[PDB]
Amino acid sequence: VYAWNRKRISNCVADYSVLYNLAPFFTFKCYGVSPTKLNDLCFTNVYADSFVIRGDEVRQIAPGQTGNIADYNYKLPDDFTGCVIAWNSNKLDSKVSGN
Amino acid sequence: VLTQPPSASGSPGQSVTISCTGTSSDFGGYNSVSWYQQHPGKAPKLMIYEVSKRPSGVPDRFSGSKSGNTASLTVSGLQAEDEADYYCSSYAGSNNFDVFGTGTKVTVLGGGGGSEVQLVESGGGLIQPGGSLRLSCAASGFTVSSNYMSWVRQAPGKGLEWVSVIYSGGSTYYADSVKGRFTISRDNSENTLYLQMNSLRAEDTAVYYCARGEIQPYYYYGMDVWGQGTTVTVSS
Amino acid sequence: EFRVYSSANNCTFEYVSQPFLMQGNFKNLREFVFKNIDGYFKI
Amino acid sequence: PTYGVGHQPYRVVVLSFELLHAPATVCGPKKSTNLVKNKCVNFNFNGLK
Amino acid sequence: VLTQPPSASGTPGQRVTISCSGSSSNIGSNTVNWYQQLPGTAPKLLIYSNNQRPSGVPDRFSGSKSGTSASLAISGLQSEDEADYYCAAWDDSLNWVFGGGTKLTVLGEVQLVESGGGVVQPGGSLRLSCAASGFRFDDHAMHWVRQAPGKGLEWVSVISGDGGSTYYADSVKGRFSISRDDSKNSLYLQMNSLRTEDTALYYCAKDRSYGPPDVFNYEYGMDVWGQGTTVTVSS
Repeated sequence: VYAWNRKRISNCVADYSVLYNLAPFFTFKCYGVSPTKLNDLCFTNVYADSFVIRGDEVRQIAPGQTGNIADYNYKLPDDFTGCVIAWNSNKLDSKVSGN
Repeated sequence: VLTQPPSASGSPGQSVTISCTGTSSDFGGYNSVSWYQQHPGKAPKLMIYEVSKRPSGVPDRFSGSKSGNTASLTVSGLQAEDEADYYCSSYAGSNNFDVFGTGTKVTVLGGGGGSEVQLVESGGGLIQPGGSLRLSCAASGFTVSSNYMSWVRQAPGKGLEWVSVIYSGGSTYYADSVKGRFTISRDNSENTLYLQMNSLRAEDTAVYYCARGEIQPYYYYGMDVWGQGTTVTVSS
Repeated sequence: EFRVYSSANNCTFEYVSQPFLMQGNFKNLREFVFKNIDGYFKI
Repeated sequence: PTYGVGHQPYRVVVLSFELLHAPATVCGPKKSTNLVKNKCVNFNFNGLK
Repeated sequence: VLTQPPSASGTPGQRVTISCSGSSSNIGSNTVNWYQQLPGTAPKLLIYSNNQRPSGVPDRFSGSKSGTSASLAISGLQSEDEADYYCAAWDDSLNWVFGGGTKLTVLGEVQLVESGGGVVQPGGSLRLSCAASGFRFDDHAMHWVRQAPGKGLEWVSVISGDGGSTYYADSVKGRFSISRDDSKNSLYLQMNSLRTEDTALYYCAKDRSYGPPDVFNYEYGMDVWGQGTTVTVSS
């Protein structure tokens, strides 16, 4: 959350329908438009920003909200037209050795 | 709502080993269960914050291991003369107040923070029901504008509960008891930080405590310093 | 080599095209017309 | 690993969009069609309606 | 609001297609859930998230979300598939809209039992109890899905597994109080302002998510139902 990627992806056919079968996601809320109509909207470049938070903090990621992570590590203004895709990864990112 | 024994007086200092059950989980996230020793008169004093690594204080109370689903604070062999109340903290979920427990009478016998930073209050004697009274905890030592402080009230007989939590500069969360009728307003960033009553509902008669550190997400903060409270004494 | 530039930043665009854009008296004359169209560079 | 849901590692990824004064690149899936024989039909080849 | 065929038909051997139409505010931004209920017994989950199926549900059912509507398909139906089909969707206005039911008739282990019904005096009411047996109540959310005798189903209230923010319906808001306790698996729902229009079963539905079904718009579902009591106030 303090060092999150800012992948600037462009020059491709963004097929959001494929993302519904890549990984078992648990959240596909898109604030901007509908995913069906998103496949017909052109864009210059998409900024992919990924991080890892707890479950009870997933609700804190919103276009404008207070919280321990919402305003201290990553904040979204009231113009975010993307999605808040998130998923649990408690299969390979948790070992009993000291995290 | 937690589960704590009403009282504990049999076998003083030999098999007391008070704890706080009623968790039925793994203490949420960060396993930090604190223990507060509320004493009549002066403000309470911190005893232990984690399961181990007791702070600078009495060394005859340690080994607060988490057995089953409750932190069993080993208190045996401490002493045989004390009149206070032990409160445990748990349920570290996000935005969940009332993390304290019920009143546990741990008096082993029954019968038989001052100059650290600062200790000031407003002295609300004979508070008129309603209006707007401001209470401050001006600290000439630690910064009253950068650390994470809190406000906790307690009434005669009833236990403590989270009443106000304020972060560094971007959070003004209120407890579920007020549900909106309480508005926190920060004073000058270099003088003090006060509160506001905002038309109480005859339920704010409890005495207040402005703590320099959080309760459930408690951090070391060098030392835990509290301050004496004042009686509201509403006349509704 | 890397002697052309001396620093880097957030490059907002990069093309990965593979094909390069390039006798006694038989030389080679090559010309390239460029414009300043806002849409494309028109190489 | 021996915990419950709610305090587990959850990977959250956002995809911010932007539309500046530059030609767009990531439009989306270009749904094509088949090839019909000689017949009076509509054509939308590369936008040529 | 969701549009669904009230009572369709079909012939054995071939396949049918039950559809559920909805606006982009509920279906276009979330996932449709298809529930199957046999006449007489408690309902059960059929299709969740429109892509996966429970372990008990075989491959005889399939669902698609092409566009803003959901489409069901039952390849090779039989007499055992004669049940009621309900569509459910969480709208972005903090509500859970259910379907009406599809009479697809063709003429050729943890218990979640709850109780606390009984006829009472109109105006007031009593508490609604619920219980289970070792199912990790802290890591699961609970719903109140009542069903009137002969009518369809509708969502009343929902409490998350954390025990914090809970949601109520558009008609039961304010006069209802849902909460839990630190004791064994239980759920306390107190009702107020009884208007005699509450003759239903009040299914104490078990879920699989942790938080409220407003942030997790792709994992929210509903686990095995439970035998509910028949509360008939009848004024």
